[PDB]
Amino acid sequence: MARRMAGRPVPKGNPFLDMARELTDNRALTLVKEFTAPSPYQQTETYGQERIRALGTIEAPRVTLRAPFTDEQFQGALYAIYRHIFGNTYVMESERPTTAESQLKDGRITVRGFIKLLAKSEVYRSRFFQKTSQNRFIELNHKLLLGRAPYDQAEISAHLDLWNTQGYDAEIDSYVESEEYLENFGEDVIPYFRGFKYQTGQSAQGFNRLLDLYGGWAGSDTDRNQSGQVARLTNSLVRPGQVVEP
Amino acid sequence: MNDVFTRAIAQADLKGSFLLESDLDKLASFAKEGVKRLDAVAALTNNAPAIISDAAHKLFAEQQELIQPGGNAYPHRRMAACLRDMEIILRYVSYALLAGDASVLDDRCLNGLRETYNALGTPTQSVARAVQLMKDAAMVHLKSTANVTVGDCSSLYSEAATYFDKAAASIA
Amino acid sequence: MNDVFTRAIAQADLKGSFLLESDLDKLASFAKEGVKRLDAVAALTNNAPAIISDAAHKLFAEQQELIQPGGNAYPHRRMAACLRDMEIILRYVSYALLAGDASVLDDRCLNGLRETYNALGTPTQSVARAVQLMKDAAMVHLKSTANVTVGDCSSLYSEAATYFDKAAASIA
Amino acid sequence: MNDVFTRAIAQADLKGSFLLESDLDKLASFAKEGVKRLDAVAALTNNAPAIISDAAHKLFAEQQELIQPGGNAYPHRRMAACLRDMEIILRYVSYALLAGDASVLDDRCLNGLRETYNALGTPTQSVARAVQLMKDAAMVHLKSTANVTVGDCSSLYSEAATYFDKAAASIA
Amino acid sequence: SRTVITEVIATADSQGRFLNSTELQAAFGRFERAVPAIEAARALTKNQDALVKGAVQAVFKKFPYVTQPGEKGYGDSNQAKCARDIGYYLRFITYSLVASGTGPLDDYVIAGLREVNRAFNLNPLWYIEALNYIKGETGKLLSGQSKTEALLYIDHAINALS
Amino acid sequence: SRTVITEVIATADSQGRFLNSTELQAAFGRFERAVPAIEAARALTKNQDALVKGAVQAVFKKFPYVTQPGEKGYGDSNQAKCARDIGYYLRFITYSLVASGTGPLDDYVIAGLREVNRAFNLNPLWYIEALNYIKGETGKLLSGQSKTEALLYIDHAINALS
Ligand SMILES: CCC1=C(C)/C(=C/C2=NC(=C\c3[nH]c(/C=C4/NC(=O)[C@H](C)[C@H]4CC)c(C)c3CCC(=O)O)/C(CCC(=O)O)=C2C)NC1=O
Ligand SMILES: CCC1=C(C)/C(=C/C2=NC(=C\c3[nH]c(/C=C4\NC(=O)[C@H](C)[C@H]4CC)c(C)c3CCC(=O)O)/C(CCC(=O)O)=C2C)NC1=O
Ligand SMILES: CCC1=C(C)/C(=C/C2=NC(=C\c3[nH]c(/C=C4\NC(=O)[C@H](C)[C@H]4CC)c(C)c3CCC(=O)O)/C(CCC(=O)O)=C2C)NC1=O
Ligand SMILES: CCC1=C(C)/C(=C/C2=NC(=C\c3[nH]c(/C=C4\NC(=O)[C@H](C)[C@H]4CC)c(C)c3CCC(=O)O)/C(CCC(=O)O)=C2C)NC1=O
Ligand SMILES: CCC1=C(C)/C(=C/C2=NC(=C\c3[nH]c(/C=C4\NC(=O)[C@H](C)[C@H]4CC)c(C)c3CCC(=O)O)/C(CCC(=O)O)=C2C)NC1=O
Ligand SMILES: CCC1=C(C)/C(=C/C2=NC(=C\c3[nH]c(/C=C4\NC(=O)[C@H](C)[C@H]4CC)c(C)c3CCC(=O)O)/C(CCC(=O)O)=C2C)NC1=O
Ligand SMILES: CCC1=C(C)/C(=C/C2=NC(=C\c3[nH]c(/C=C4\NC(=O)[C@H](C)[C@H]4CC)c(C)c3CCC(=O)O)/C(CCC(=O)O)=C2C)NC1=O
Ligand SMILES: CCC1=C(C)/C(=C/C2=NC(=C\c3[nH]c(/C=C4\NC(=O)[C@H](C)[C@H]4CC)c(C)c3CCC(=O)O)/C(CCC(=O)O)=C2C)NC1=O
Ligand SMILES: CCC1=C(C)/C(=C/C2=NC(=C\c3[nH]c(/C=C4\NC(=O)[C@H](C)[C@H]4CC)c(C)c3CCC(=O)O)/C(CCC(=O)O)=C2C)NC1=O
Ligand SMILES: CCC1=C(C)/C(=C/C2=NC(=C\c3[nH]c(/C=C4\NC(=O)[C@H](C)[C@H]4CC)c(C)c3CCC(=O)O)/C(CCC(=O)O)=C2C)NC1=O
Ligand SMILES: CCC1=C(C)/C(=C/C2=NC(=C\c3[nH]c(/C=C4\NC(=O)[C@H](C)[C@H]4CC)c(C)c3CCC(=O)O)/C(CCC(=O)O)=C2C)NC1=O
Repeated sequence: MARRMAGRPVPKGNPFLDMARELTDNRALTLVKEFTAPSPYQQTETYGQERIRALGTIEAPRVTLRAPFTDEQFQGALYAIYRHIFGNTYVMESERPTTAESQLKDGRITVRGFIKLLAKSEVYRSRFFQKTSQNRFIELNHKLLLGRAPYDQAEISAHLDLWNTQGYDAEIDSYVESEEYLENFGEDVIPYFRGFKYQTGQSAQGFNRLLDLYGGWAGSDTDRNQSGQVARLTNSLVRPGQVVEP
Repeated sequence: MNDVFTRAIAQADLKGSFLLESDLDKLASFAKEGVKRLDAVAALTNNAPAIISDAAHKLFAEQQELIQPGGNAYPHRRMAACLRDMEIILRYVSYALLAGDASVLDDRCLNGLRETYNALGTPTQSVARAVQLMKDAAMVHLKSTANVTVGDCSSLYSEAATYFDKAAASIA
Repeated sequence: MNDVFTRAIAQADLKGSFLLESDLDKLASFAKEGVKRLDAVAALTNNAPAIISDAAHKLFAEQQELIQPGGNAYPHRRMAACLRDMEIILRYVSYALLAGDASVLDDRCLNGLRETYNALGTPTQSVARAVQLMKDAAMVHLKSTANVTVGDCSSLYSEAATYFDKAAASIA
Repeated sequence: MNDVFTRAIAQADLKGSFLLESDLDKLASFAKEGVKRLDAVAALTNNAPAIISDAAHKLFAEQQELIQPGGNAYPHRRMAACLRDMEIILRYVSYALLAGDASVLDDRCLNGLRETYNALGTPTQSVARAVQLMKDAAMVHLKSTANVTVGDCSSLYSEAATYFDKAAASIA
Repeated sequence: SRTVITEVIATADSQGRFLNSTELQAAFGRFERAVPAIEAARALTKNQDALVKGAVQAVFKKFPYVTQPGEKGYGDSNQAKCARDIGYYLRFITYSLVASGTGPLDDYVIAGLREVNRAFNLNPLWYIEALNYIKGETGKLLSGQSKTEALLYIDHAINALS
Repeated sequence: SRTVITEVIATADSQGRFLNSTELQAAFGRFERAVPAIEAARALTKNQDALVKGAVQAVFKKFPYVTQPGEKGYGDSNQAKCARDIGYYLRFITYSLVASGTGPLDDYVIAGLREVNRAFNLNPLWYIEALNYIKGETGKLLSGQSKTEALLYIDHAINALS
């Protein structure tokens, strides 16, 4: 009697009963377990950053130098500037410009002016300009002074024409005095590798080009290589997608 | 980048000849029907957050695997990166729609996204799926004859579909 | 970069779970051995010039060819490179000893160092020998019980030694 | 920048002597009671947004013209900047409280803030009243013995009050 | 991440110097305090389910309209997804207790929190109330200094949301 | 402010040369679209009270809980400042209509929107649905080019809120 009170008989043999049980019995808890299970391909928070070489560069803090800097803010600023601007190249104590540092310490020139002077120094020339073609010089200028790889061939054409017509000093001033440098860094911020994140207006290829230019936290833009500091992006810039074999 | 006019000009220049009557007529027709193109681009720009929201909802319902911990779009930052990528691709498709040529799309936007996503480890196939989801969610807004003069815009629907499909096929 | 805590946390997040009881025990034990590790770091950092100079003396007495004209340490410039490379490696090994996790080495110190030394013509075998020599010279300073309370630290000696061998094998 | 310890060190250096045992006693007393100072500054940091929202509500309740068109904080952007300013100065007051010295606040900004607000047309006495309101809102949370160990902290109240008072006066 | 150890190592590396005594003092303090923070982490991990469920219920109580049909909170999936989100937050609070710094919180939750919440119409006030409830209950669970460290991290997350 | 001719002047002053043909004709298009712009601004202007009251009541209708006591929406002063807020949005939409550019909008409301909203816990949904009500009303008040152009600024502010 009690069994029949339950309801009218349902025909036996439904193939959907296994799905009915899953849908019915605590769908919320099963849903939570489904949600919080691990994914098939395990990726940590910094998986992309470590598959790229530049994990540590992104994690690196931004450095700023305002007017009433006491001592070690200045000492750290100098090391950060010399490490980034000179492309992680070794700078011996003889080559270090003491007068520019004195001007910076007094505050006559901002950090941006000091960067400009370093770019016009003899170390910057002797390493990046005098030993490389103009393409490599433009790429190094972009990567160091602006923190990003070149976006297209128009940049190379414009900068090569500007150099040939107005000199190295004007070539460098076009970088530092540009609106882009003042937007991203401004006067008081040491430049950093900002191309690893998406930069407003960048090309699809800029990230890949900066990857080509980076070469690890250890690696540097010496010109002491057996190759002799040749350019890296000669064919990537003018023919972005395609590959050719002569 | 090029619009349609600049592309026709470049081809006429490579042939070293003036613009023919036929090409002038095609460009005049494009100009006369460019008003509907403006409306289509306005539809894309006014409803961008809605398109992204629909695409992301349907993608992560379709693929619980991404948002799921350990997956790609999990850590609550990579999710914002995903939404930003949807933003960028939709923006570039809108640019290519206004221009009339896919030059902005395949030049500024998607030359290296294949290898960028392979380097960052993201699954490009899910990105292409997301792009075509954006296509579907955008067509309903593009067709919407609400508050807009009724006409025929089959060519514009085809153009927008082709641009979204080009983006998906390139990134895939 | 990752210490042992962040390493365990990353694994736990990958599993999409909290930290197991055993893992909490391990991390509490690690933090209990914190003062031993701090003295080891102090021994490395305080005696850094001594370790570097001793290792340099032994290295160049071993390989007299490096300092010959035409060798890869000849002028003062690349000899300063010698000393400063060794300083950086000791720095990063002390870092990894403090953090307990060798991640700082792999991320920063040894990131592109193979490619650098292969492009520069630097004999990587000599750099590996220099780092192993640095190991042998720094174990003396870690084992120095003067001015510290005595206590067994074989785990810390093994940790520093394996970091030095990691650096060597990643260079060699 | 300076704190109480470095202030004492600098004055001793200026007189050129070794540190006096009396000044050593004051510095030891400061270090003993500095645990209370940590609770104070942690209260400030934790309650910061509530404190600044309280300050804004009280100001715009007592003062009206800053709302209406033509008022200094009228446009939505300008009052966003107003909130930014008040939270910034609260942050610097937290710095001063932690350090025990006013230098890091005064020498950093207060020399030029007065003239900046004068040139900008910002009513400075209103900014001082905002500082006073935010000071009382902070005092509400700083007298709060709840959820912490119980003790006497009137001297820390006096120091926080004098920091806020000095900032308000220097803006004026 | 951003622990005490990792922040120390990064700031020393940026300046290109070894670790002098100040960073070792900070590391010593961190190692000394690891015990209370790990105690708080184990207490939170023990009372995991209760905290999650109470937080969800508190959110519903302060936000009744969210339970109305045809709306964001209604639905078994959205209940489960609320539970999942609060579980994520509590997980990362325990992570920050263990790492003795707001490393995991900043890395996972806070980084990009604002625009993803905007792009999903998730009111931050819901999670603010959930974290307020977790703070209230961990007041009961934890006594002494583990309480202080926990409350620091919950309050940091609350500040990030607010 | 950044209006069409203002964009022309600003972009040209960056380079040495004067205003060449393209920006002259862009200013042209702006001028011959000004007449619809100004008359649609008049149409949207003649209805301050009706539009603001209707949008206020629509917001209260879709979100009835704010009108309940203990919520930030409850209060005669709160309703009055709701009215002034919607009047502000309306006047700045009118400004943008006259200026043929979103200049006044981005200057007054968009600039520093989210910070203020989080400061006073105001919800962008309230204002976005009020703007949707204005969408509806302008659907009748305006015809053709006037209607489309005004709807552009209205839903641009809508996107800004979202
Ligand atoms: C430049 C243009 C401009 C905008 C956009 C603006 C928005 C705005 N609304 C505010 C207050 C407010 N406004 C509201 C109204 C909200 N609650 C109601 O129910 C509605 C749903 C909703 C309005 C649509 C409320 C509740 C407050 C909180 C202040 C209080 O507690 O009395 C405030 C803080 C100070 C004040 O006005 O009292 C701003 C800045 N103010 C401006 O000057
Ligand atoms: C102008 C054209 C252009 C685009 C579009 C572009 C995309 C781009 N995506 C990136 C990362 C990313 N992109 C995504 C999104 C993908 N992964 C998920 O599976 C989603 C399904 C999918 C989105 C549809 C994610 C999750 C990351 C983070 C990868 C990581 O951190 O490991 C990055 C690295 C910078 C950053 O993380 O913010 C870029 C530059 N770059 C460009 O120059
Ligand atoms: C462009 C050429 C140039 C000049 C003219 C120059 C002077 C000069 N001396 C300075 C500091 C100083 N200069 C001196 C030297 C003077 N004080 C003592 O009485 C000495 C007897 C006397 C030496 C003639 C001292 C002691 C300081 C340190 C002041 C301080 O740190 O507060 C500073 C500020 C920080 C610095 O640059 O180191 C400048 C600019 N520096 C330059 O690069
Ligand atoms: C400082 C060392 C250095 C030099 C000199 C150099 C040459 C150089 N020639 C270029 C293009 C060019 N080069 C040439 C010249 C050739 N094509 C003609 O048929 C002639 C037969 C022939 C000249 C006798 C032309 C016509 C272009 C333009 C191609 C273009 O703009 O795409 C470019 C790239 C775009 C540009 O600069 O405008 C470079 C960089 N690169 C360097 O790093
Ligand atoms: C600044 C922003 C702006 C835009 C975008 C704009 C577009 C625009 N659309 C127009 C009418 C129109 N708009 C459309 C397009 C629509 N009809 C179809 O059914 C589709 C549903 C839809 C496009 C997908 C069509 C077909 C016309 C009539 C012209 C024709 O016969 O093709 C007109 C002529 C007069 C008018 O109705 O306003 C303009 C100027 N005007 C502007 O000031
Ligand atoms: C090509 C440029 C160049 C120079 C100039 C140069 C000098 C030089 N001499 C050195 C060693 C040395 N040099 C000396 C010479 C000093 N003690 C003597 O009694 C004199 C008082 C004095 C010489 C005037 C000594 C004793 C050492 C061994 C130091 C040691 O191993 O502890 C070293 C360290 C590495 C080595 O040679 O073992 C250098 C770099 N090396 C170079 O590659
Ligand atoms: C991640 C931190 C970091 C590391 C690890 C590092 C290693 C490093 N060593 C370098 C140069 C060098 N390093 C060495 C050192 C080795 N040669 C062997 O014979 C000796 C065993 C040993 C000498 C101490 C030498 C010889 C050079 C070549 C310098 C030159 O040729 O001008 C360079 C290239 C600098 C340049 O191009 O001027 C790097 C990047 N740099 C860094 O920023
Ligand atoms: C901020 C700078 C700083 C440091 C670095 C520091 C180290 C330090 N060493 C300690 C004891 C100790 N120190 C050591 C380490 C040494 N013992 C020898 O046997 C080993 C050769 C060597 C380690 C490789 C050991 C083993 C203990 C006792 C702990 C134990 O046995 O478990 C203690 C605990 C208090 C004590 O019992 O003396 C500290 C805090 N204190 C500081 O304020
Ligand atoms: C980090 C240290 C620092 C401080 C302290 C600082 C103050 C400061 N506040 C400013 C703007 C402002 N400041 C205020 C606030 C005032 N007006 C009223 O609302 C209130 C009575 C009162 C605040 C309680 C306002 C409304 C503006 C906007 C005026 C404008 O942008 O022209 C400006 C002009 C530049 C700008 O911020 O856009 C400065 C320099 N700047 C700094 O870099
Ligand atoms: C993780 C960061 C951190 C914090 C926050 C911290 C606070 C802290 N507060 C303490 C006690 C205390 N805390 C306070 C401060 C509070 N008492 C009330 O009466 C005042 C209203 C209020 C001041 C705002 C006082 C007065 C004591 C007692 C100190 C004594 O015994 O003299 C103690 C001693 C041990 C204990 O009580 O368990 C610590 C460590 N320590 C830390 O490492
Ligand atoms: C790494 C850490 C992490 C966090 C913090 C996180 C939060 C988070 N919750 C989400 C979904 C959601 N979250 C909520 C909010 C909850 N549901 C309601 O019951 C409550 C009222 C409320 C909490 C109190 C809702 C309703 C959704 C569904 C959104 C939708 O699909 O439309 C989403 C969108 C992804 C998806 O569609 O599944 C994120 C990113 N995700 C993460 O990976």
